[PDB]
Amino acid sequence: VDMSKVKLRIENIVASVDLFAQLDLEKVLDLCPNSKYNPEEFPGIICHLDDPKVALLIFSSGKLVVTGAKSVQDIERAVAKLAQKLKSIGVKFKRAPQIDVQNMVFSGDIGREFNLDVVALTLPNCEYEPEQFPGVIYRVKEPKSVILLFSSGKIVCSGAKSEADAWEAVRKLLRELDKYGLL
Amino acid sequence: VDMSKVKLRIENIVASVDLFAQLDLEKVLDLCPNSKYNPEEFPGIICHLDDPKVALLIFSSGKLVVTGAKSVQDIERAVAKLAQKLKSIGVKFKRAPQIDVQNMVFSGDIGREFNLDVVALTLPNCEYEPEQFPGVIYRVKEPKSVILLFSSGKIVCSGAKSEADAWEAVRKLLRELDKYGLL
Repeated sequence: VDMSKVKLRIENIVASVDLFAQLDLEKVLDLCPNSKYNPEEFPGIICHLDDPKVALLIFSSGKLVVTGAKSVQDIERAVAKLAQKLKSIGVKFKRAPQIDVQNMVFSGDIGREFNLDVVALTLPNCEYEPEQFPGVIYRVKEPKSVILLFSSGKIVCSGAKSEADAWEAVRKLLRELDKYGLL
Repeated sequence: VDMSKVKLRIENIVASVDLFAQLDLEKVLDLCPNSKYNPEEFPGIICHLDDPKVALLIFSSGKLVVTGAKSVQDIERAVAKLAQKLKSIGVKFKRAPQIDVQNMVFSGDIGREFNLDVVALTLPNCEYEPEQFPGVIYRVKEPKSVILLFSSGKIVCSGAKSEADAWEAVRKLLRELDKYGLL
């Protein structure tokens, strides 16, 4: 495999956060501009931070989800800025926030165009039903991740909680494509 | 609303073709510049034409699948190219080849980054399972198409069989995003 043209760029990081502090979403709403709380729509509230541009799915449990983050820094700055705002309304947290990367999505380009039908016909563990979903879905077992391969050669890797794992996932795909004379 | 920043480019056109003449794939194989033929796994010959660079999945029924085409011209030429090759091996064709565009995949960009978690919580009907598949799936009923939206704003429209329908699909996606204040 010629990794030289393979690019992978973090597109998004979603982190599961635990503030360890039950929250009164009705109050939390105050901290979130234009945020609305409709429990019959979504049990939490979508808190939009402008800096970093992130949206937090804040739950009453104090557990939240940092979404729309481009970096681990966004997540950190977000959880912090949030907890700041929370104390600014009287929240005292039982513990330190348990921040965990839930998922990372990397968009990429493996370097070359592919005939998805051929890849799908050739490649053993891949899914391909273009009408229903564009691209060839390649699910990696280790690490658990999924690569969406497009005929353009652009790929989108998700499921991985680290860039290294994403890269390995991409490496495994290329390896598999290679193994099946698809590169 | 604003289609000025929406870029859509054909990525693939797949056509179903019925040469209406039974093909002896054993003989057909020599017609292919390159072919993958493993009858045991896949019944059709994976016929790689250099020009157009397209792969025809040639079945003995005379039905083909033109894959990896980026234009209707490619499709047309590949089918005529195969047809002529088949003629050169005594394949006579009673009927006119029936070529039907089965799918077009357009890659694109709607010119706005998105928070798919929010989009997904917000859009009335889209699919979003990032650990299972990257991007948000937005299915259009009319025209029946599927747009996969990425946080980058990059989209991949599939299912349409017309570029106009793809654009209209993308338009519907946008009109929807707009309706939900996601634009």
